[PDB]
Amino acid sequence: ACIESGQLRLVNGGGRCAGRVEIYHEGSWGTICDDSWDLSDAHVVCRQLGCGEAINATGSAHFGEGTGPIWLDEMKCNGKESRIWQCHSHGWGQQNCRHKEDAGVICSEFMSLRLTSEASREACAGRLEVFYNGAWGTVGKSSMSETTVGVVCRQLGCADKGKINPA
Amino acid sequence: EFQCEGHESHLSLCPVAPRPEGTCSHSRDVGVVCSRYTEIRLVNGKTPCEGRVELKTLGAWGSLCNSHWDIEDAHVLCQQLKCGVALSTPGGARFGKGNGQIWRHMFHCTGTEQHMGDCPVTALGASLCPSEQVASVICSGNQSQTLSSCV
Ligand SMILES: [Ca+2]
Ligand SMILES: [Ca+2]
Ligand SMILES: [Ca+2]
Repeated sequence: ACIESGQLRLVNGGGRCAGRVEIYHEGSWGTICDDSWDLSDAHVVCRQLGCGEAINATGSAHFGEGTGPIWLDEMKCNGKESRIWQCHSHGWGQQNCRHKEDAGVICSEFMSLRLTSEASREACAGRLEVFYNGAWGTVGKSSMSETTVGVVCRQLGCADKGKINPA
Repeated sequence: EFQCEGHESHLSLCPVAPRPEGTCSHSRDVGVVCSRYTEIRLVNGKTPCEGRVELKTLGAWGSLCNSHWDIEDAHVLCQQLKCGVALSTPGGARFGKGNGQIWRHMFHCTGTEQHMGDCPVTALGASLCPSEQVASVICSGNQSQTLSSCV
């Protein structure tokens, strides 16, 4: 019944499950070194947040530089665990990698919405694609209220209102 | 692995980042070359604070020349010897006779430096040293005298 400590806070991803990983240990927020970052290592971090399995594991903190101190280094893991700290660790707190080597992980569901035409990858009129489990798919036609379209246009940032073209 | 910042007075005052156990082979050990590179000893002197000045290079001993030899070079030589600065510079060869091979090195030193190897040395192309003009020194022996800007 606590907020607890050491929760893998994912930020800069734009969703609930994406971006860099941050850990609040000994009262300090910190990133994770990318030394020998493994996809099997990315499986546990996704499971702890309840997101699911892992799709990609990215290094060099391309999601974003982490200002905080580096906490763990050279983490490898069996991939089947519930507590992140219980992963094969070369010690604690001491790192051979500096910042710009922070780790990033994409979990099972980081959904992205795009408006696509043949000419433009992102345009303001076209088809509706949804990102799920590292894949792109069309959206259903049946039972679309005017409010349903209204939200899609607002999220994509094209217009306040929108309309369905039959063509 | 050392991580010294550069201004440490000693190596023991250095942040050390110890990698886990594991080493390279013995063939990859390192060696450093500091700039002192010169050995000066007083020879044929009745007391330790004075003697004929010799420097060793190319695996041989030879005496310095009084030509282009001034008082401050004796002073900094004394400071290295820790006898205290030379009260007076001896003239001629009153106690230096030997080592017919004479190095022509002449030392241009301001005297502020503490070790005579530090002050710049130019010797390439120097003219031949006349005989009996071998340099020397007569240090104070007080050990309580220090150089001062301007006896
Ligand atoms: Ca790295
Ligand atoms: Ca690993
Ligand atoms: Ca390392």
